[PDB]
Amino acid sequence: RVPIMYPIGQMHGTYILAQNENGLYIIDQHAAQERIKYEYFREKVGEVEPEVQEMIVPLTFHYSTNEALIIEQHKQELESVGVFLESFGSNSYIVRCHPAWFPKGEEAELIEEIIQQVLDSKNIDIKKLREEAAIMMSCKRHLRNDEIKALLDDLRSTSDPFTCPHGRPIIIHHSTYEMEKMFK
Amino acid sequence: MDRVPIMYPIGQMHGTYILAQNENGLYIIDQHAAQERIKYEYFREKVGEVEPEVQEMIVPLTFHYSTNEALIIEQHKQELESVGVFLESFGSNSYIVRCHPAWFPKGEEAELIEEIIQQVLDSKNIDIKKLREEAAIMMSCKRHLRNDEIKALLDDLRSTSDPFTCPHGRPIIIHHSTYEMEKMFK
Ligand SMILES: [Zn+2]
Ligand SMILES: [Zn+2]
Ligand SMILES: [Zn+2]
Ligand SMILES: [Zn+2]
Repeated sequence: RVPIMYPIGQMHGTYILAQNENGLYIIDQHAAQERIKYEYFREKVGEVEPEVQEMIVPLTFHYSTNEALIIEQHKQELESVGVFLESFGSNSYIVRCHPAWFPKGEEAELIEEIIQQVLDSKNIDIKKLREEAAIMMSCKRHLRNDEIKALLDDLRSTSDPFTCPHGRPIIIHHSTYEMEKMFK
Repeated sequence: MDRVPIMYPIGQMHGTYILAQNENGLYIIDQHAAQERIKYEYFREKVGEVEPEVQEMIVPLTFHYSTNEALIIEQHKQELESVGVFLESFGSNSYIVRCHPAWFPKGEEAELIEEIIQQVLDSKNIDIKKLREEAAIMMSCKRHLRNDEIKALLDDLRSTSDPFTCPHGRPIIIHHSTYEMEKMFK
């Protein structure tokens, strides 16, 4: 957590500069937006029955006898993250629909990316898959002052305003104390 | 040394720090330390000048001393001369100050003149070079800035001999290069 951050400005269209009583905050815009998107998708994937949307271009996949074994093992886990596989023929599946909240235009690559995660873990439970899926979903010109403000406000009210879902810094903070030291 | 490239303002915080940037990255600036450096070189130039525009005072200043101080003060009457302190002796060990350089920090013209004098009285035996410096420093130390003010400050800091360090040895500028920032955010 962190108190209200007041915008100073932005630079190179990459970083936001802000301040409050605790000192100075340098904020990576992109990282901040991953974190904010994550808090959203992590909730969405936790829903038992999400609004569903029928695709326009349905997808097909095909797997080795072994990959299909793993996929049948993880039916419930895959469906719980929004991947609705229907097997037609041998080791082949169609995807006919998905949650309405999947990131538009990247459903195809998301579904295949999630399915690939399961094939790699070989044995994975729902909680871990939900985390992984939401991380994947989260990473699917200069900002206006109103845009900087919404961003600082949204970031502040997430679970971890300091670190992106991939574990990288969102915020470099120079405290009042640290700046006093820096300069004396 | 390498001359810092032009800096562009982002903003300020707490009436204490200036935020700036250019292609090279981010600059965090102690605005007071910056103002010191600027003013220091300005006054260090003036006090090194040969003939300054002098300004008479409405009410001259009076200074009384002992047989020691009046002794020292009368020895350095060319060193306090160039430093801007003009002591006219009328009685025994007694001086009046009619005038002083027009570029003397207003309001505290007297406060300063005494400090320059004090410095002399303290070091006891002190040469031109040291006094000259000490005087410049005293004049430079003698609210939230807008981006226009911030800009003017950045340009002036650039033109100095040492934009990174104040006359007291403390850092003026903390620089994060674009590469170093990318490293910090991995
Ligand atoms: Zn990303
Ligand atoms: Zn990330
Ligand atoms: Zn000062
Ligand atoms: Zn200083």
